[PDB]
Amino acid sequence: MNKDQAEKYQERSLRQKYNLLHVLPTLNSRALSGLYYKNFHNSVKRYQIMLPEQLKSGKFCSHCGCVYVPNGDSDELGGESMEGPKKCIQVNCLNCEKSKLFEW
Amino acid sequence: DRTQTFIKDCLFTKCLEDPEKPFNENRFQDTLLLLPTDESADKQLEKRDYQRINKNSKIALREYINNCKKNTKKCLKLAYENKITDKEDLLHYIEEKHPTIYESLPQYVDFVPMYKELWINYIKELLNITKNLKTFNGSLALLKLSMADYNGALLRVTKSKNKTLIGLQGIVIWDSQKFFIMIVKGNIIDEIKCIPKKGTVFQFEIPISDDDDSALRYSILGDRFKYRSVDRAGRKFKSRRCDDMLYYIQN
Amino acid sequence: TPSDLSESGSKLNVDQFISSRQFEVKQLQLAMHNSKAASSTRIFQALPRKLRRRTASHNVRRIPKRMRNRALREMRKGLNAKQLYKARMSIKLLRLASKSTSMKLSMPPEVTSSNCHVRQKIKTLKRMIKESSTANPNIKLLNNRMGSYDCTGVNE
Amino acid sequence: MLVDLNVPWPQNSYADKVTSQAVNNLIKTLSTLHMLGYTHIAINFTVNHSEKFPNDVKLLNPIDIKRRFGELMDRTGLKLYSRITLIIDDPSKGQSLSKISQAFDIVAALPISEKGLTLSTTNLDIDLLTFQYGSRLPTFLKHKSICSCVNRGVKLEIVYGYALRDVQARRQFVSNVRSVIRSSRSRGIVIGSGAMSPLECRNILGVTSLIKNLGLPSDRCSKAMGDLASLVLLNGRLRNKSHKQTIVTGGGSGNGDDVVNDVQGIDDVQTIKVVKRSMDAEQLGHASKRHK
Amino acid sequence: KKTFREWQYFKLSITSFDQDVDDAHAIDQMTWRQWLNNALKRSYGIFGEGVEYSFLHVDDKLAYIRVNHADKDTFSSSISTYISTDELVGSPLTVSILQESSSLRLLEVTDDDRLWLKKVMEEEEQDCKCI
Amino acid sequence: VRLKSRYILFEIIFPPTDTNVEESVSKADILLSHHRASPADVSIKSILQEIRRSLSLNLGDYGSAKCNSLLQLKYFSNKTSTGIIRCHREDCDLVIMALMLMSKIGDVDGLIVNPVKVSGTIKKIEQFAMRRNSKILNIIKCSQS
RNA sequence: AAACCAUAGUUAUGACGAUUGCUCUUUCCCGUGCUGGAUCGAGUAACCCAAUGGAGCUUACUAUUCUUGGUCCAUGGAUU
RNA sequence: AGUCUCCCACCAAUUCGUAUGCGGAAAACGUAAUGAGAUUUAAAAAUAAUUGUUUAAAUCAACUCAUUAAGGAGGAUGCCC
Ligand SMILES: [Mg+2]
Ligand SMILES: [Zn+2]
Repeated sequence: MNKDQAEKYQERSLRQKYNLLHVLPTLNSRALSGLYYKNFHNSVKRYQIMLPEQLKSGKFCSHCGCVYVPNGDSDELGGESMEGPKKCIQVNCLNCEKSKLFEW
Repeated sequence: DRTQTFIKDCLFTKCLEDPEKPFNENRFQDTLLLLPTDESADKQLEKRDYQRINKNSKIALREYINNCKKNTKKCLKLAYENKITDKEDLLHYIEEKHPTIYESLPQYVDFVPMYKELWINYIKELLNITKNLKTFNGSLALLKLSMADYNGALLRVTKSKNKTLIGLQGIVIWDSQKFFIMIVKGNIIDEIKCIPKKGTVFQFEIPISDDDDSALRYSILGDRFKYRSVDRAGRKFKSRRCDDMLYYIQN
Repeated sequence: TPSDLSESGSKLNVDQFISSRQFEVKQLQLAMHNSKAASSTRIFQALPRKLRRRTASHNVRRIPKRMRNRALREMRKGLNAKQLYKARMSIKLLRLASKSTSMKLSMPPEVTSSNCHVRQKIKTLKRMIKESSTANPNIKLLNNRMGSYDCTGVNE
Repeated sequence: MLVDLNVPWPQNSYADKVTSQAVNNLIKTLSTLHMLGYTHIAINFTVNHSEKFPNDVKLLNPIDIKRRFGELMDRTGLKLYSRITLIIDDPSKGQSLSKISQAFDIVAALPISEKGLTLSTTNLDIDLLTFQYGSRLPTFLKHKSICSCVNRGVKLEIVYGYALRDVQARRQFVSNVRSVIRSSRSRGIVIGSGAMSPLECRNILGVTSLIKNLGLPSDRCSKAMGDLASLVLLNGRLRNKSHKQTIVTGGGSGNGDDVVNDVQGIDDVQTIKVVKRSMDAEQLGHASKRHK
Repeated sequence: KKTFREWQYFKLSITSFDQDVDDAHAIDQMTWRQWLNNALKRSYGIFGEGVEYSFLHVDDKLAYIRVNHADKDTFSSSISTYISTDELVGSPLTVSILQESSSLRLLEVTDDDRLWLKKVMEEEEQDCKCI
Repeated sequence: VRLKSRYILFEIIFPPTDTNVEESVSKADILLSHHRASPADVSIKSILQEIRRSLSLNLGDYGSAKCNSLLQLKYFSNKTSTGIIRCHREDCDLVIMALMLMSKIGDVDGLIVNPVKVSGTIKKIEQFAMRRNSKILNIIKCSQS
């Protein structure tokens, strides 16, 4: 395998994985969400390339693995509620009933 | 070192019966050894998060499979009792008369157009399917396909040890290690198909319609699809026996 | 000297070992056999299979995992009746890990009895056992040093 | 199903040019084999390992299955495969099997020495191990090596067609075949006929009688000629055409278009298979329900 | 309460791949016997020559030879080995074993030579079982 | 799975074929007149060649090829005319029949080849040969009286 | 200078003949059925072989190249 | 069969004086109840022995590791009663 064609194959595979991690089932089906999340992370671990922390912070859920999304393609919302602080800022979802809170 | 050797030869001709053997079979050691024989915190956090997400997703997939398997049976029995053959009729009927049982059933009509095209475009750009077909490379394309990802792919069972598994087409939702998960449709069939890989032959066709109507005829083999590299290369392969493939030639 | 030093250990050379000592071997053979020393036949007989044995390994032994784990427990770390047996097994495991070679080879590195302070623990647990209200003259007093008493049941 | 994998080609070195009489005799013997009855025939091309191999690809295969054999097959009705036997005696440095294995289909060996035999059994990626039944055996064949090689792949080949050559050769042929059958535990045995003319060919029953007189049972002979021959053909076809047994470019819809069976359809200058669209997403999954 | 194998039939046929020579040169019944004796003597010694066999229904390159059940292997191994050289034709001849039978039930044509052979062996089979 | 060998012990006996000389009728006299001696022109490659010729002449081509794979003369001396030939366990009867069918030597006529003991080991063959040699001396000592 | 000792003992366990039993298939019978009976046949395998004795573990075996018991949120057909 | 382990002399004790889940003289030995784990791990892989494939990675099944000392008495709960 040539290195120039291997790099391109790598970016193509990463693009395809992130694209499949999006549209209908990774949003709706929490099972497939977690599955494709695990697959993408096992694929990025094998290449040993660091991931951008800016997105790594608020990337996905930790209980099921759906994209944290509040309310050209009308889709499902990931996060149903996002309160103020009320003591401290938190975010909740629909797919499961757990919530993740961060401190200012 | 002739004399002491001759003396120990005369020494062996007393104990042993053939004195010249230990030197030829190398049984007289010249030497004998005398020695007693002799930024971490976020890493932990993300590893725990990934382990938890994996452990949850496994149970979620299991429960989804169980729910689908029960709902297919229930809806099929209700349809058979309900005097209903068509799918467009049963779907609307269970919509108006069974609200909850409809949120669990899947909708293949939306499972086709998203998955098929997003996989076809990716495979077309990966294998470099161009308007012209004079820029191909067979071995390199085979290596890429062995390294390629098959999540969200359409595969057809063309040959199998069981005479009933053949001819099944479906789009996969997850790639397991022993079983193969797809979804099939009929007039009233919406079965989630779990098919064994030990002794089956699959195939996938890529449509090419630049000017003419052409398609590539590719195929995979489950028996040896378990010991392949994933997403990369550089893994020591072993010749297994190349003998348990008799069903391929038999029929 | 028939032996030599090395970077690894001390090795023995058979060649000089028997070449230097030849007249002694001749004298021994003439002292053992007087009429058959000049002859050349087979004198010594093969070993009987009944007396033949088998060869073991060159290692010491392998400790069980349970005893090793309990030794690790004890080394790293009014009284009820079970706390008596606990302390007794604790001193037994300390003595084992101290003397036993297999346990030592199964112990983790950078761990010795001095750092673990076995002696003070032994003393404290022996103080506990002597506080455990032992009734020695109720057990019995025997006659010899090796355990040998009489087990005779009259009408029972 | 009968397979004959040892049809010799009238050429040993690339310096030779084959005349028309030899290819006509080969045509006659192929027609003879088709007359009485046969299913698969793979011709052999023997060459030596010591001399330099030409640095070409489109000149390494002097068989031309498409031009003459492709012209006769539509009238005959069978398929032909190209096989090469590497006769290796000493471990010389000339070794470029990565090209010959990919250009040919089946690669066999003919060792003369013990070191060459060991290296071909362990490291050399080959398909069949043939011994010189004309000459004597190199040394005493052991059991464990042959059994581990059979479990690992490569099997032994017995050439009963050589015994029809000379008078003194039959004794050495039998002395080698009996030793091979005794040392191979009668597991990995494939039989072939090394005849250069249709005059030394026989029927399946004659082969069965000869082999059962040699010492191997008849049912095992039929089993090895039926399934062990198809499997050793499939091995050499898939290791070259496909990848290391993971992805195959051949798709068997029914029971006739198989990677070893379908030879005129599958392209060879490349590995593509241009077929019209027969699988879309709107068709019913259940084949019993799917109707056109 | 069993059956004793008297002999076994063997369907032989001289198969030479030259019609220009086959239509010209003729083959009679003594040629077959001479070829058999020569094959036995070239492949074996007296052991092969002492094989009991007869000739039944000799035709143009077609013959039926009965060989004892004890030396069926010795017969079938020498048949598939020898090739005639300079016996009666400049073109070498070889024989191909069509089929074998041990119960006299075999199918070629609608002739009656098989029928009278079966007559004789019927009045002899009942005789051998009765005696 | 295991190479099974089988050795054959054979002896050369010369019958007193002489009708002009009357003979004594007893045990040891005929034992001595039958075990007189072997001629000078006697060797191992000369007996192996003769038995190979006889085997090829009586059995045939394949019959000699199957037996000549492990056909060797291990021990033989012309002083007593006792030889030990190695062969396989499958073709042992063929080798015995060839020894029986031995007509004559190329230069020496009027001799018989007698197979005495056959077994799959050389130790028991040597033991039986020693027993036979010891038994031979008994009738000799008895008749010398 | 021997300790020499095996209900195989030092790489021997050979040559065939006969009888019973087991698997499936071919047919008959009483009462559906029976570890039912009787013919017409095939098969009785594969892995492999001791060299002083015993126990534990792992690894090879049984596809017209003998068999047996159970299990399966494996699929295929039918009834409720 | 196998480059695996151990017994085939004792030692009121520098001699594994080891009452440690059960059986066992020992075993790099069999099995039982619970919890967890997957080059992101205690440790198996894509930078002592054995095996062609050589644990798992929907659920089950299989491997590894981490705990549960023997006997008698009192109270509570569940089953026939
Ligand atoms: Mg052994
Ligand atoms: Zn969630």
